[PDB]
Amino acid sequence: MNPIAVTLLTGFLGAGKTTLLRHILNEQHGYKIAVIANEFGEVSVDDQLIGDRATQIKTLTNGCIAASRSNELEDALLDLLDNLDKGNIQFDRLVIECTGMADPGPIIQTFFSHEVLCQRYLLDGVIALVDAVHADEQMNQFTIAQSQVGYADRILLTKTDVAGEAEKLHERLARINARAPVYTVTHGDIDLGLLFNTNGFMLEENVVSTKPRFHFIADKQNDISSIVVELDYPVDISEVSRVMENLLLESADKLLRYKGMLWIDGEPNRLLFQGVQRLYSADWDRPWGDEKPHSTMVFIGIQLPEEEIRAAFAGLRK
Amino acid sequence: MNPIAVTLLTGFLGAGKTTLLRHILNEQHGYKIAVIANEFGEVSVDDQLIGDRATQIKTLTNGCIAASRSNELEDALLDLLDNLDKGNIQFDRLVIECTGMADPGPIIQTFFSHEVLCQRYLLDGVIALVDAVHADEQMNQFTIAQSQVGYADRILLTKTDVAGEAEKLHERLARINARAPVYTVTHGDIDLGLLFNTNGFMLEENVVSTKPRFHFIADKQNDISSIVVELDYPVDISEVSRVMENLLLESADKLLRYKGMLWIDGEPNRLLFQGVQRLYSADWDRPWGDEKPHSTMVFIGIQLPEEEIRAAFAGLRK
Ligand SMILES: [Zn+2]
Ligand SMILES: [Zn+2]
Ligand SMILES: [Zn+2]
Repeated sequence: MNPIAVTLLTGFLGAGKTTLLRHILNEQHGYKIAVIANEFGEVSVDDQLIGDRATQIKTLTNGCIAASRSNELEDALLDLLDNLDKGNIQFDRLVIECTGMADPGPIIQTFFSHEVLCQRYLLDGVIALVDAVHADEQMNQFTIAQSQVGYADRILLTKTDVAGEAEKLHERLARINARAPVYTVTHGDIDLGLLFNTNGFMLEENVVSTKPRFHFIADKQNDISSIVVELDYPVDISEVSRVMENLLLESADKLLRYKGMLWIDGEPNRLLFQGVQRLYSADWDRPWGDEKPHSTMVFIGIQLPEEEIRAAFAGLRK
Repeated sequence: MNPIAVTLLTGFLGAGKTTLLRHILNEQHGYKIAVIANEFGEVSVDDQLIGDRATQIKTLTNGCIAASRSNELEDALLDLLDNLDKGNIQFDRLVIECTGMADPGPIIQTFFSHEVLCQRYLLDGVIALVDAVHADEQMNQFTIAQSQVGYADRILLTKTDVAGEAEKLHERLARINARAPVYTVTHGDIDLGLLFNTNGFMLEENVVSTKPRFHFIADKQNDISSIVVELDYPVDISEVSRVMENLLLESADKLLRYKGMLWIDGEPNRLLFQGVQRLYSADWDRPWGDEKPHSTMVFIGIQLPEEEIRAAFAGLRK
């Protein structure tokens, strides 16, 4: 068995998504993709079936699959599995549209809700589409516009050609999400392949992509931000375990995503961790070797108590 | 078998919730309540067990139960049932904390996710705690503050003694949520009884509590609002079914809650419906009798296309 790679496509509504979704559903791009979305529009349908849980599953002419969703995403996920195993449909990538006002959080959690889903589906990454022209206005008005960026493993920034100076926006995206690289497509369309193989849900040693700079006045502009913590000292495995558990429990409803690499006292291998809201996990990785040991952590969330968080880790110092 | 009454406690953080949560877990109030929350604080624990799904379940001195939760709410819900049926714990009410930045949406959906949950648990209502002093600022800054109010079946407005004439606030809450009655909590503690027995998730014929008035300028202050639709004409059951389905599909990520009573052409009984986001249901109810037939519907959501919605129902006119 090979796990189905799941991509979440998020961002505020725009014509850019439509062009991308149209390409997936219509062209002969060679990908075997199942798409879950609210509306599909004018698409060439080969066949159509209804799952045991009432999921409307259409097989398209290009070989891809278009599946509707109800309020329970589990039902679509399970109906897709049933019909895959029955040989009714064939796919190895799942793309879920969660644009507009959708919160990527509950969608991610669905994939960890049941053992069958944990085994048969494997989250690839969260892709955030960002319109350079309207992003600032959208993020100022709606918290969720920032949250979608905060959940992202990869940010696709479009329309910078017409928006003008993109850097002010580039800096804001980095303050919100210090994890995710920002891809700025100036000429041409978004390549479909840029949605895939982000490795966003694997343990990483390089948890920060855009190293934070010093801009105190503008750093407190967003409600969702990244806290980057760097330690040049090792910590006790029992102690840091307590700190994390207290931290995560304290800001449970505030935390979107968080990842880290830890220098553990007396241990020659890196300790990596990652989490989404309440769900977190950790494991050992590459040995330090000749590389200088250190800890790097990034916490992305809303109204996080940065002061307390930094103090908590500071107290781990002997 | 008799379903456990479930109360969702939401609203922005404060000492009011804290006192309320402290009161539930500590005082001898005569209620048999299980509480799911992130933090419980210092509470006198009688006994403690770990569920099969790793849920930490504590029995308190006042007879109440304190249960922890992970990222998967189902785990706690199922573990509570297991230990209830085994005779390890006893309760007939469940209170779930979803205050702060928490979204009541995914929590509500959990209770419809599986048959066992649908049969053993019965969602009674969503209670929104509102701080009269800080509510305006919070709702201006955070969409989720408005959303929590929009999901409510009952609104508890506290601290009006120090806020003063919170009449302006009354109107704003009513604009956001035309469904939910507002109770002004007098100086001091929120009484436990105010959380219970709303019957918020049953089909209702009296869907609107605060019948909307004309405040054209103020009606544009909020991102979440209620659309109240009144029809003095019967509609075709197939046609209004089409209108609703298109409406729901168009604003799927925007709709928080909606309820209605419908006058159906040729049918002597009221048709009642209710929904939360994508999940909706309808059934026939009390005959019209000598009472004048009419339709009343309320739609609560963010950036709803009121114009299109009203046009859609207008088009159902013969
Ligand atoms: Zn489930
Ligand atoms: Zn009033
Ligand atoms: Zn008084």
